[PDB]
Amino acid sequence: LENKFARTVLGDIPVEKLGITDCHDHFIKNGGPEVEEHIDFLMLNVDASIKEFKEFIDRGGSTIVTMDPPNVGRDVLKTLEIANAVKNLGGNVIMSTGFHKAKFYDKYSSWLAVVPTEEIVKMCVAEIEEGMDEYNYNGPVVKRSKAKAGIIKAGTGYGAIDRLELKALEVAARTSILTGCPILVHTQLGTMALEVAKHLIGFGANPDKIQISHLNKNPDKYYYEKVIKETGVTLCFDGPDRVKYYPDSLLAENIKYLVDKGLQKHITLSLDAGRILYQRNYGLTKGKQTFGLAYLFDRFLPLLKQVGVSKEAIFDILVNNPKRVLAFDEKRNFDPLKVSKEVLELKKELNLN
Repeated sequence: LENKFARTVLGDIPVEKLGITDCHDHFIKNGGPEVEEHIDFLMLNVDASIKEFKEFIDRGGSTIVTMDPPNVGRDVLKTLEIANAVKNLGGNVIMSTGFHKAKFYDKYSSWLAVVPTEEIVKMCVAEIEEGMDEYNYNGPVVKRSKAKAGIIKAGTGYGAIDRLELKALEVAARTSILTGCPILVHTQLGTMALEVAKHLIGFGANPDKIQISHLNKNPDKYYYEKVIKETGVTLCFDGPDRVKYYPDSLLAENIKYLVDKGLQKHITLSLDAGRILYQRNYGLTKGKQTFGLAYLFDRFLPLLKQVGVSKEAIFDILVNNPKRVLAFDEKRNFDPLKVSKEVLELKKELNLN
């Protein structure tokens, strides 16, 4: 037997326990830069989150990966309350270390800008292998939870990879290489996905460990296919019930295209419900009827069957693919001399060395 594990906030589990997995979601977003953009990004209700998680499990789901990097909204303590409330129902929660896109960090004075890459990797490795900081790397005082992170995030901005984002991708790659952890990268409007994949692989990261999210905001089925085929990474889509970007139908038809091209093993799904009105129970706390996690099962997955995606492809998308991409690799040494020439050259051009 393979005997691979994933790292949840409650401990390492066999990847076979992951079950149906929402690969990019949120429950608690406790302040941070996002809240500056809009009050709706503030999400602080443990009871509402647990109720929403229970509706997810009620429909057949088991695992949620809450992708909040330490400095952008993450709350270890509250998320651990949620995890503990569902564990005996088969619920699992994986949390993240790492960084969001550069726009969320002060480019002059943030620790991302200023602290040498190597010291940052040590802090990310520590969240994966010792415990996440309950103060979320907000400052010089650290108080580690017994809960560990099970994945590392990075993010890129619109139509461009910033020099600090390339630095954060190097952090993600190195941490992943050293700990075996998986990586998920947020792209802005689904831009630069091909390049994000190329650079992470150029640093030495294993493409089987890599998800790139938000491609649904660049609804280009040819590009999706190009990314999967040239790099081997996995695309994590959100998009259901985000009509202000694109209708559900477009994502379903693009997925159907990829499945028809034989690429069903390279697709994961998520709701990325990272605003307060994007969950049903939260919506209720604001006096509103809204959709949340149940909608994946009640509405989106049936639309997928309707446009011609098989139940077997869906089983890969919800179960087999997460079981592959969230599994820890064996630990490796990081060798800076094996970094690809294309990456080294780009670091030089971006004044990163």
